[PDB]
Amino acid sequence: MSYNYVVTAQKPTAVNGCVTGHFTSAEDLNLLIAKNTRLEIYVVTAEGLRPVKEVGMYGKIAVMELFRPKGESKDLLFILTAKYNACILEYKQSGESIDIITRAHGNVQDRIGRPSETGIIGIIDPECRMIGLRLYDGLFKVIPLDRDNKELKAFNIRLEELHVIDVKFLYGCQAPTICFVYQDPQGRHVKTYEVSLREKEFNKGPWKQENVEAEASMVIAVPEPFGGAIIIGQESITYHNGDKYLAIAPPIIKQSTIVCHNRVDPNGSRYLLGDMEGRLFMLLLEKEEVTLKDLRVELLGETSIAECLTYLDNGVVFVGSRLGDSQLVKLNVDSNEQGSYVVAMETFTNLGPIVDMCVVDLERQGQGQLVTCSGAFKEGSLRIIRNGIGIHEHASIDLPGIKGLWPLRSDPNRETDDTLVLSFVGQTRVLMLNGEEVEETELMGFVDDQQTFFCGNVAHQQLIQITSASVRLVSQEPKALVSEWKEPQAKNISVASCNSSQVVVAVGRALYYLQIHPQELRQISHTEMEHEVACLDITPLGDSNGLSPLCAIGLWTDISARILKLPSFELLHKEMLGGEIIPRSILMTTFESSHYLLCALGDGALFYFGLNIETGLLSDRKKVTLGTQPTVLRTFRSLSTTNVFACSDRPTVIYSSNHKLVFSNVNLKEVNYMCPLNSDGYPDSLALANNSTLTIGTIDEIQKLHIRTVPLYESPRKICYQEVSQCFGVLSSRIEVQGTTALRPSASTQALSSSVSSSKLFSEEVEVHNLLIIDQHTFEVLHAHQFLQNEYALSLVSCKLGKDPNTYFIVGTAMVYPEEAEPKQGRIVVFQYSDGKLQTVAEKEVKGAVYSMVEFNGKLLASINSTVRLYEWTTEKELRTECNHYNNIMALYLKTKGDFILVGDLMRSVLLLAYKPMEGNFEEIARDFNPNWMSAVEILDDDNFLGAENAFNLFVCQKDSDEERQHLQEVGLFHLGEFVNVFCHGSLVMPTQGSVLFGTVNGMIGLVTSLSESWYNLLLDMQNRLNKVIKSVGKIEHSFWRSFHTERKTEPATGFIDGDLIESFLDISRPKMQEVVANATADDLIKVVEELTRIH
Amino acid sequence: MLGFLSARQTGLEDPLRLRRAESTRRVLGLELNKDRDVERIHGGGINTLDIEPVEGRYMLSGGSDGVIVLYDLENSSRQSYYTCKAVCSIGRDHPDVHRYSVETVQWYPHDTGMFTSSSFDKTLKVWDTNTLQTADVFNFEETVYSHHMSPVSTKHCLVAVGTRGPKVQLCDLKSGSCSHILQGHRQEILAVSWSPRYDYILATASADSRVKLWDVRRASGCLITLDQHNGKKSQAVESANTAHNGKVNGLCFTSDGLHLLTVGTDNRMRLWNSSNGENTLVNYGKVCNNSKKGLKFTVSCGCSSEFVFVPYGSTIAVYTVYSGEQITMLKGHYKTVDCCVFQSNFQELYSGSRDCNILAWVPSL
Amino acid sequence: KLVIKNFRDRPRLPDNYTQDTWRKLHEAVRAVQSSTSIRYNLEELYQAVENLCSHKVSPMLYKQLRQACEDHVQAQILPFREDSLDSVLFLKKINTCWQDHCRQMIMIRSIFLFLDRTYVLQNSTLPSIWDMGLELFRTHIISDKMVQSKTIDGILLLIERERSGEAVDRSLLRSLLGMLSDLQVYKDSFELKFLEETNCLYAAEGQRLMQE
Repeated sequence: MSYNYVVTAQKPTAVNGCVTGHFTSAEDLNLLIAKNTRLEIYVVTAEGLRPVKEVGMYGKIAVMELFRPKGESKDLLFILTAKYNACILEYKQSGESIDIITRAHGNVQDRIGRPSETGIIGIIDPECRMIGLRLYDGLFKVIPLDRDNKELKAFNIRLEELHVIDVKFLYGCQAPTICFVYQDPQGRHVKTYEVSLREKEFNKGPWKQENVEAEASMVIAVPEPFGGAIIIGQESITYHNGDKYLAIAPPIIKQSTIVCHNRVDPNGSRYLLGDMEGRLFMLLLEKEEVTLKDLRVELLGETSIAECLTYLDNGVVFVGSRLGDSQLVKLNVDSNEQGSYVVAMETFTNLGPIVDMCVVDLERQGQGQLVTCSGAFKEGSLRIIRNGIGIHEHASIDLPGIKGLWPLRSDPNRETDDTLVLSFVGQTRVLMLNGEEVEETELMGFVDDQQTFFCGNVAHQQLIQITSASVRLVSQEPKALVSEWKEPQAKNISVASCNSSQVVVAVGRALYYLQIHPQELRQISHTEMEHEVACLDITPLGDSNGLSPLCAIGLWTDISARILKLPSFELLHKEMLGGEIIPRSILMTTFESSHYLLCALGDGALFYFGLNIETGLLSDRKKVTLGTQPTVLRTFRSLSTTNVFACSDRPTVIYSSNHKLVFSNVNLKEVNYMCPLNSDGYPDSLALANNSTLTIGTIDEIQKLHIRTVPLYESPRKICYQEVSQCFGVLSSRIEVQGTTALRPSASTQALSSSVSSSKLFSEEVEVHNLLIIDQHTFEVLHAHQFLQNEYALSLVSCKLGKDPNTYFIVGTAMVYPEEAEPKQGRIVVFQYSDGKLQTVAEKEVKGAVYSMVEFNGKLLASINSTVRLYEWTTEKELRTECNHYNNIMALYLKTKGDFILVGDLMRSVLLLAYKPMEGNFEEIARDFNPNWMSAVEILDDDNFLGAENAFNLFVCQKDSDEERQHLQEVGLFHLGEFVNVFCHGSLVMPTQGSVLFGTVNGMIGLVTSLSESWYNLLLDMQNRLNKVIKSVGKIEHSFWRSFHTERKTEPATGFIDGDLIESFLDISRPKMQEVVANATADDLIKVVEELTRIH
Repeated sequence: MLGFLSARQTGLEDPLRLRRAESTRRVLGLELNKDRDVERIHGGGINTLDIEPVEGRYMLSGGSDGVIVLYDLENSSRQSYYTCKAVCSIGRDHPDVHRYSVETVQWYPHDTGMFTSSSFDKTLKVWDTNTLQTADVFNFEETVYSHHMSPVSTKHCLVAVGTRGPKVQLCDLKSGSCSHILQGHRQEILAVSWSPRYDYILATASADSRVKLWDVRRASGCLITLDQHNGKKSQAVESANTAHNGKVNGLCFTSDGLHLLTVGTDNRMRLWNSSNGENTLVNYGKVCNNSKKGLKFTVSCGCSSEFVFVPYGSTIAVYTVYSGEQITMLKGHYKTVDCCVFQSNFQELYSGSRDCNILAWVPSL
Repeated sequence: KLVIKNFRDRPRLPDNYTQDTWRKLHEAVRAVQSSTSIRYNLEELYQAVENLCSHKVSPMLYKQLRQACEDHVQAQILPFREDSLDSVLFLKKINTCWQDHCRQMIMIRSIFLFLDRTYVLQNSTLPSIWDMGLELFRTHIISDKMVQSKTIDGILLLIERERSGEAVDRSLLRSLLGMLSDLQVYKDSFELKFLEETNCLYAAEGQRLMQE
């Protein structure tokens, strides 16, 4: 039995359903958004949205609709998980606590039945007597509501029509009336029935059936004043009421099929409609006193590819998009000079359908940095995910040569820091923060013409400045000097570390410990340290009133960290750091009441010892390497806690999570210095400084994913990183209509250089594929190479083959024609990129489509339609066959480790194809004989082959241990809940052996890792206990939610640990933690789950 | 088909769309395979086949000579071409072999460990897949054309057994009691079948041209008595409501369980509604059959449009259930075909004939 | 990214800072090489290196460091070019001439730690100040044929004494064979000769002892 850990790095960001209504309370206006499993409730304030809750339903939310029964003060909510769990959620706020109480829950799955073609359609009676579901073809499951169903005891009502396109409840009928569009061999026919609960069977419809357009694909139940139902289609919008019939065929909507509708007015005088192309129409109903006069369709403008849109108020229409960004637009009453009444107000970042992604160590760090090809036809774009404590840079400044930053309360009355003190080589400049406006002032008392080692507010309403010549004390008002301690023999000061009431300066070998007193710097003591002092700090600790009884020092010759008691400079403890590299910045700080002495060597290595404040005994000597350049440890406060910022070439934050320090990268190229700048214009900021610029921006309270976006305006398909050329290879695929012309300026049409593939091998709207070359710094498409007419580039891999040194972009294409069903003619082009040019190095016509390709020990391993032939790169530079393999249905996915090959068949689901080099022929080591339709497949270890089938599941094939050894054993089973598009080894962080990121179609980026059996058993026990403790949103048993589910098979999840469920252990109060750990102590398990959380 | 792959990839179409469209494409391209074989072991014809419900791996077959082979359809070899080797077999040397033709072999539902069979020796034996020993044997007073176990019932384990007497027998594989009988037919009962949807709805076809659905819980006759003209030629039920003009010798509920396909010796199929017994007037053309016992046939699962594979003389006919069109006519046999069974997992069809062969049809490309 | 510019930019940071400051280190480098106590103090010198790295003079500063070490190692070859010494004493002479270069070149690294790790580490073409030291020592001292000859013939001649049962300075051998390995000439220059000579002796000993 294998053991694995599945955790969700990025929560899904595709909006498959969104409703509006008074859910939180009567006067509210909520905007619920049904991301794949997340249920992000919102409130529509006068501006934007105010998120109020985000509950993860244990289900793929397939139907969402708000209904208000009789007697309910606020709208309930009905949710139908795609596994057919139905729950009537109700919002209930109790002060701070927000709980989505489940009024009634139940399962509405029929044991046997064809899942309907169009998908689950769940509708509610407008008067709220029943909830009509159409799950399986032929049946129409009705849920009563007049009775109080605490289990949703639905009852099937048989349907005589087997292919129902869309069904809606009509408005203003004394009996609940459905009005659906079904297809029978004579065409499509609207029809109506009168549902009747007492009879549990339909009756004759209020207005008999009628013929509808050949592609009438939607229904819109207009409200009470008109009644009847509108029926949209490809080219017509027929309004029906039984005796009225007003049908129009507008010319604009012919271009692209309409897919989503919504009602603007409560009387349904105006309707919104969005189509696949992304347009946003507006259907207007004209009334007569009432009846309906005429229909008009107006093109409001353009938005994201609208899957589901709602009207909130004041033209604020939320265009929820599965493919693009979930926009939020304003409907101007008048044109925007472009004929578009729509102006995009906001935008919600959405990692759309992740077609494929590659992990790259861009910027040459130790940090993984995903690059996903999210999006679709018009919203195709590259997302660059890189987690961290990013810098929301508020204000960037050009100031080369900065060499130190400090904040100053230049006004004693003011609480926040109104002045920032830079310090350049051999001088000093003072910067005044007056709002976001920032001007340089002159602080009288601060010598401008010397470098500064420290300057800050101290006790008794006074500043201080420690130049390279003299410690200076400045009266904060009227800003003139009061005391100037100088080295008695007039030598330059080499080090200095001040605090609220103590100053210690190390001149060469000798120290001088000054105590600040009102308008008096009193040199209390001094000493002559043996070897030249390197760095030191006197940061206060414990609860002393700014009186630190310790002064940690680091010395040059005998590399060592010490702790000298003050004021006597008694050597309480000495510690030999070792090595040939001196300490450079030594810091004393507190972390959740656990003291530390972080000493950083000059080579980048960092030490942290557990300091005993009273006795100064360093224990728990630990070492961590954070960079290469010398480090500078500066403290700073974030959200009522003090962290440490390790300025280097790899700026690293140090904070203590649960009494264990965490060293987190900061998403910045470089940070030489820093200072916590809490200004009026930038409250609670960090004035990060580098070689050329000065930056300000609040640091992430908690680290998070940061998503750049490079729009292409054409759907990408595959991606590969060619390190030597420093560029990505992206297979865009734009749409052309007619010759042929582009419908919009895409990246392939906006490239610096382009070229059309002139190939002699082979001699509405079409797709004109390309192979973009994207610079990996500017993300500007360097070269856009267009493929032949009617050619689809399915595969792309960057590798160097054979023995030659050149690295090649290799694309496996496949000619497509409408007449055939499976492609016949393809080719494997071998491109080379050089000097801003993309040359065709080779070409190899094949006898089928080239689905997936993977370099195999320097030998290309294509996959023509149902065969896996291992080409060879001949010294003549033309691919030459070596050996084929034909025993497949269709080999779509290939992954390699060493010499083994894992082939993801279309439906036979695996084939551990192994290459015997001594013989030169493939040998099927094993296969799994289940009919698991694959989506993407990946290899973890020698005997762990992860696979992701199309029913939203995961499984792990384990090579077992006679002929039964040829059977791959499925040991792990887990209902992920997303359609996995791509796997790729890697991670996003610099306990769990292995790490396999994987995208999805909803934007989720999970992360699969292996586990030791001991932690597997421990975490499985934890998972069961948490299930017993935590209460889910819909009372959906977690064991059921993760049960490996397919239409023909259903098994409990095994060999997989739900990462999110374990991580929820962090966010449950202590008494329920004790419950969960009723039988090992709670803190130990908090530590364990933290070690798990570290991976993603 | 790359269009479907891209559509699934970008989440446009549900994965269900590609799955069902590809299954339909494969079934439309169905053809005999010389890249696969099933070993010849039956002395006489093959009367029945039943791929196991779960995992679709093993496969029984009731030879007309009383031998119950138990194949293994998984290509355990390494070559593209292979033959489905017969794992076990209830040979004539077996002490408890069936003395005469075995005409129904069915796996015990929800449990592949056991399987059942019945023969003209007036016996129904409950076989243990592992040790191949009769767990229970029920001896009837008359032959047994066909029997069927509920593929959906987790509650009961009754076994409708259509003997050549006029009375349907219900045998209980739990504590033995064949006492329960369903009276109301007038002649032999050539084909019975439980409802895949409802636990207790049993549809029994007879040789007097009547198809009746029985609620076996009810002990006062049948719910419905199917009638060709939907009551147009209304006549009280004493000599009326005949679902065919000759013997009706085959039943097969559609996969959803919403419709009861019947084929009879008058050379017609009829897709009857399974809830009220109203013929839906699907034409199907003229289907040729002349067998004088249970004609087996099955209906595809997991395809866009449900197909039905009916033995048609010496050929398998592939009709579309809900439109009646004739997709094609699989043509590879040398005698009349007695039973074809659909392998839902991979859209493969195994059709035992009277010429001792079991031809495995598979899709092309 | 609200860029801000509302400043007055009066000053000029360096007066004549790079030329004078290097001459400060140049004496410090000169003083360190000759083992004379440093009149100036390391923190001023280190922070001086820091500032010179701000002005982007790291390349020129790197070169001018080379002339300092280049012109001292060469000053040490000439005493070894006098052949008034036997083999054993010579090895201690060169070995000390290597141990000092390690002690010194560590010190020159400590002062120049910033330059070594900021500028040089990124410039993968250039070698660190440490490997810089070995390169200077290898080519300008050990690569000397006369020193290499009388050195490897030194170490070899002691091992032959050691093989014949004598007691030799193992520590001295360890440093030299450490010295050659660090300079990487151990394999090419000494390993072949040692294996060659060792083959001879035991081959002679083998046939000699067989009949005895």
